[PDB]
Amino acid sequence: GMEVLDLVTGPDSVTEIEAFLNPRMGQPPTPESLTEGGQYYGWSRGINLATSDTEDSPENNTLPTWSMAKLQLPMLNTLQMWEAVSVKTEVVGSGSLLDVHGFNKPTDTVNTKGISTPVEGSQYHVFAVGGEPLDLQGLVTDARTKYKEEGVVTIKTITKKDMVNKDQVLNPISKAKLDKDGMYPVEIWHPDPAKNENTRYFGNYTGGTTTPPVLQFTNTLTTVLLDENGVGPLCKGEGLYLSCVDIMGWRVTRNYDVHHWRGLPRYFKITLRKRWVK
Amino acid sequence: GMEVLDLVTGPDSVTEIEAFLNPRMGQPPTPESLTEGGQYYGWSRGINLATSDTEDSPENNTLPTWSMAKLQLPMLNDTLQMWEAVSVKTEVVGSGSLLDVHGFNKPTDTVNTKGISTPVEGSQYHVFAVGGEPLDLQGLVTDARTKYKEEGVVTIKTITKKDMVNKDQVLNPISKAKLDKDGMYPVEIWHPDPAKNENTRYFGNYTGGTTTPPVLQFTNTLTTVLLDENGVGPLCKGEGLYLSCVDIMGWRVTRNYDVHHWRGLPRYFKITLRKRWVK
Amino acid sequence: GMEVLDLVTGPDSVTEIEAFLNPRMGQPPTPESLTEGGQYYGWSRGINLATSDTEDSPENNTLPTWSMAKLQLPMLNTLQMWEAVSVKTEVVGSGSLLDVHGFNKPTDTVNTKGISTPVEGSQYHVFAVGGEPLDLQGLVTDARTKYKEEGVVTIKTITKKDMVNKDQVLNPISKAKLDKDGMYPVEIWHPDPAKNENTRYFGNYTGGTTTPPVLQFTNTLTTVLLDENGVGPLCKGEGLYLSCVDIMGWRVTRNYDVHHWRGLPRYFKITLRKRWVK
Amino acid sequence: GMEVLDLVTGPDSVTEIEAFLNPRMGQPPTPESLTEGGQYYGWSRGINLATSDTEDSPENNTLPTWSMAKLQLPMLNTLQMWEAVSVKTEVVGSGSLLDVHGFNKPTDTVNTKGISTPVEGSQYHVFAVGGEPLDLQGLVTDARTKYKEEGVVTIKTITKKDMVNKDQVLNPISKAKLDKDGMYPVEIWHPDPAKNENTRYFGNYTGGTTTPPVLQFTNTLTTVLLDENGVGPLCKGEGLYLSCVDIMGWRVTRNYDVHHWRGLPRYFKITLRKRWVK
Amino acid sequence: MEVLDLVTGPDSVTEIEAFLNPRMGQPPTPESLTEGGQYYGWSRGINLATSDTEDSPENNTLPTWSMAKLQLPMLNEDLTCDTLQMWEAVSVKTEVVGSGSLLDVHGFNKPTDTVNTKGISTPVEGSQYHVFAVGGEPLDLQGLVTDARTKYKEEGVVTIKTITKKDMVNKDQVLNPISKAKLDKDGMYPVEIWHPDPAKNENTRYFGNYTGGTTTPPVLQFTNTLTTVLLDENGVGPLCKGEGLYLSCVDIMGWRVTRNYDVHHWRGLPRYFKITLRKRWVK
Repeated sequence: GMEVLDLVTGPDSVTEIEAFLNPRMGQPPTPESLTEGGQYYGWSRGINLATSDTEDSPENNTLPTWSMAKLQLPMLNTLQMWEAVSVKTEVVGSGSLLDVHGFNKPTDTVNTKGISTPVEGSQYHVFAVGGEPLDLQGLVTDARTKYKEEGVVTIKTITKKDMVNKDQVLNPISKAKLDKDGMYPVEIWHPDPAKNENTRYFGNYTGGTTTPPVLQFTNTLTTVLLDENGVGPLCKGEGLYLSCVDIMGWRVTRNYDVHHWRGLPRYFKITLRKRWVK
Repeated sequence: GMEVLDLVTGPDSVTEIEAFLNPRMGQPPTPESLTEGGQYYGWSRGINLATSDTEDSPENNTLPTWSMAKLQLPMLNDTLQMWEAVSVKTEVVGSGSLLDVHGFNKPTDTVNTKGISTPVEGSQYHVFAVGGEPLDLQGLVTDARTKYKEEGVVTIKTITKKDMVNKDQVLNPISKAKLDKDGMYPVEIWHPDPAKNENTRYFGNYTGGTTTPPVLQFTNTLTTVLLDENGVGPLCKGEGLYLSCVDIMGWRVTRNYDVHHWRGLPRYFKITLRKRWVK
Repeated sequence: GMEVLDLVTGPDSVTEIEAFLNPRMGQPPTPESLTEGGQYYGWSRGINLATSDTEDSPENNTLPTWSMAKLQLPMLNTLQMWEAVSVKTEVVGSGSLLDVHGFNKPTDTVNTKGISTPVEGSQYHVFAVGGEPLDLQGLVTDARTKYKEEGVVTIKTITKKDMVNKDQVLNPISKAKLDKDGMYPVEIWHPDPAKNENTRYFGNYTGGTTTPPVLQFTNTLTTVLLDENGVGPLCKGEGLYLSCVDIMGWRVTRNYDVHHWRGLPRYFKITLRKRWVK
Repeated sequence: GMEVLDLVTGPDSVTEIEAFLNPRMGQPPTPESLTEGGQYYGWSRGINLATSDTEDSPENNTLPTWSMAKLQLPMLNTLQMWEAVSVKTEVVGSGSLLDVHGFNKPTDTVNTKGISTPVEGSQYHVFAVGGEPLDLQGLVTDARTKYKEEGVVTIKTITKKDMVNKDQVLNPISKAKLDKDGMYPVEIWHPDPAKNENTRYFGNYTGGTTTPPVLQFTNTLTTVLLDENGVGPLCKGEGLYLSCVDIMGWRVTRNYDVHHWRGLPRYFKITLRKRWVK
Repeated sequence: MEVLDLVTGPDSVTEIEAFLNPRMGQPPTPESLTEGGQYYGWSRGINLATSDTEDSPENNTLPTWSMAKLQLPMLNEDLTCDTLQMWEAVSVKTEVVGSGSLLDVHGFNKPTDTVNTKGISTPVEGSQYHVFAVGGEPLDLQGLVTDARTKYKEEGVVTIKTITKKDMVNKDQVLNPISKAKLDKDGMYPVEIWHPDPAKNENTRYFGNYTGGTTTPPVLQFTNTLTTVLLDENGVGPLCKGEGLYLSCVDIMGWRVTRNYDVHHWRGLPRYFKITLRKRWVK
């Protein structure tokens, strides 16, 4: 159904669905143990640095990846399709960053006093709602970065060849789809503006090392998903795709300034309506 | 109860109510004595730091908590009526007090112990809500290993009767509560729950950092509309109106080992309500 | 007249009045001599600090206070009242902060070179227009602060009793009216949102120690004073009240980092119309 | 032309005029030689500081002044007058601040390495369009400042008397008109909000010492000059007055941190229409 | 040229897309990641003046304008016809792609813990410059420099001297109307020299912003939901002369800083354009 017709009316013609996507900062959800690694859930493991200009081998659990979920919608089948009309979305838990009583690098390092330095630095917030996987365009800081072959999907996973210098700019060969949760690094894979005809995405980036994190939250804000012609994302095979990443910055430890990324979960409440298509 | 009909007209069909909620930064309102602890009212007590990666036990009087009040509305009740909250004028009062730079805080010139008394700076957090039932809360913490006190505060373990788990550092749907007591629910634990709160409107913002300048605006000319996309405001169950807030401006820092004290300010609410026919 | 009726028409039914309010930062307008203290006019005197946690005695001339003026309107008397419809207001003189050639603490303290550090830090801008004095609510940093009994109006002035711990939050007992220029400290007295039914006020605060000052100015911006029912402040006994404070930050001297508050004057042009009342 | 009537229609009833105003930061346009001082054109000369609290004698070529031009409109003469309807204005050249390869104070002063520090600090942008000279109100940081008598127009030029302490706040005696380019210091002379009935002005100030400069530029933005009654500035004797100042901050040299103000030129394109007047 | 009605019928509206890669200083070739290709997307190390009178920046340290000319379908069989058709640019969706890549703080840049050579690899920070333009002819440029004494290379960059055949004059540090050019070549016009000319560009829309400083956090937004309208105050978009559509941009994110003498390299990001065009009758 490529030709969009009238809205469907009658019993059950509109539905609301909700979901939360937890962040994928590097430590997986398991093991759950708060001694054996689970204490880092919601965070990355300690960022490991390159050893030379030609030896940059980041560990998978130090690389934040995209969150995604595919939600199955009520069975439907001139055919009908589910059309995503609007979304209320919220990043939850910023108040938790008011914990300045922990064991991070303290504000008075001479005397080991003050407060536990709160999360600060680079921030990245993107969400998307669509009727098929988010289309991704690869672009990296360094085409020489030696990403692991297993456990992450990177440009080489797709091309079966090493990255080239064009991958540090826009190389149309380096494309993928966001089809797995916690696998696609956000430092590699960006929303592709040349595709995503059936997805809406919204992103912002704020960089720096000690930048104050900023966040707003309210249950009163609706994001309209209709395009310029009044048509929202159309859900292929009754599948709805949610994608996001919400990085708040890093915490810094008392030992060699080890940094850990902090991510927060995102709530989605999507309103959908049935649409006649041909 | 559930089905929303026409607006009620006639004598006393609209009312305005006002309240102020004082901040709950850690030191309680009593003792009142300015030498026995009352001098910290409006502030937290000095923030105490973890002693290791596995030993983090913050004292309750160092943890800002939610402010809340339940206000009783005029009695009501062929068919039923409910009070509907239409709009609110809200204001955080007292930012001018932060222009006191003549006190005994850590001074700006630490070479000569001179300059000015460093004003309140750092992390800031402002949330308010108005609803017809308690604000629904979702728990989420920095560290599921934090040893919150088991007395005098409501934490995740209070609700679940079990220790926190690693999922409590992200979204764990088991870890939920209702904001039903003033000065009891820490803001570093309990967040507005976007999966509930159908009958409350909430508005929040967070700005982090350690030395960030505090910013605030105030005017008596701004109205916040509380009507939803269908033109319906919060409906007050059992004629109860719930106000919730927290307004953290940052910390002051003392001259002794950089002890930080949170500063909070009071929030004014003036709520306009109308009677609604319901079925 | 509590009941508001129709607008009055005919000759001289609309009037426009203008005024400027000079800042009240601590040094009075006199003595005028530029060697006897007049050189500090527009500024506070050097901020003096507490000597202990229990001994905080700020000098009056170090405390910025509210500016205010009561303007008399044309005689009038179903009666008529003057109704304030709108105001054009502007803070004048921000360009003067571009003087970085004076004798302030220099930007290179190592060598005593560079430029004279410009005014920076905490900023506070409030104005109000009303038909009666601005209603004030007291709230202080420290209820133990030992304000002078003479020369400033403080909480103790009103209550005849020492401040209490509730005065560090909202204590409804601690209220006053802005009825005198250069007397009510801005670190004590705030617009009262529980009153001021017949006044409109607009305030903003930006804190910190070295924060860059920011200001906009134009003669093209009108502030509407009408409430949600289309009614502006009604001038009791044909008196119009103007209130403000405009703090730009501090300058810092070359001697023990002594700080002086800087304030700027505010212009008001108020449009008023006659209103029938009963 | 006190009473404003209908718009004039017919051939040549609307006109557009354009101009650029170069900045007046302190070094005059001549000498042109890049070894005789011409290399400082667009900049001030090195800011010279006071030698004590009572000895502040800034050199004229260290003080940015207002730019202005009077443009002659087509001859006209119930009479007709030119009415300025709107202006498109832009500050040109912010990209030049991306030169970080010069000999300014370097970013690493420990090793004398890094990049040439770009222009930073206090910024001031004002423009005005009017039918007569911009009305100015004097206000200074320090009434004791010993401005040169020749080569700048200062408060003493107007009053024939030394500045008074009231000149540090609003002194209504201290007024002038912007009638000469490169002569009225911006640290003294501000748009007068109590006059300028026939001019629109728009100003902003951002202070500090190392503040990042910010600028936007586009050819798609129109500033409407009509007042609340739908009347723009009326050009007396067919003269159109343009006034501006656009300070981007300072560069800092490698010798004693000497600062030089940087200004940029401003483009104006003004649309005017003929108006019947009586 | 007099602008008449919109043309209707099959194929009267079209959308075209393009990406422009940044031109920060290292050219796209050599492609080898050991011979210079590893710097593509970046400048080479910024080299500094050696005195107040000796400022000779290398070409590969100077970011230049990106541009592309797109050729649209021919509309007019006979240009002597009284009424003709032109392509009119109505709107553009534009996006700067790849800000997420700046979240790589695991490389070999100057580290944040300089005592121990630990912490994180300092991310890109500092001065930022974002400009894009869409027009029916080349972007008109106005020259203006920091220093008229700067000794730009004569070969490899188009500078004021390239145009005038004479050394820069002191007026080139402000607005000198003699110092004008057109953006007619990609990767050649330095952005520290050449600015959109507000006195021309009647048939182009440009949008620019500058944020300065040395350690300023970079900020960027991106969405596929934002349309930039290109119609002027009369409802007319850029009209494509000889069916040529010109895209111009620069998108500087700041610098990375190396572990060797704090050497800085500019970082740029590519820009996507999707332009909606419609046929317009003209005479």
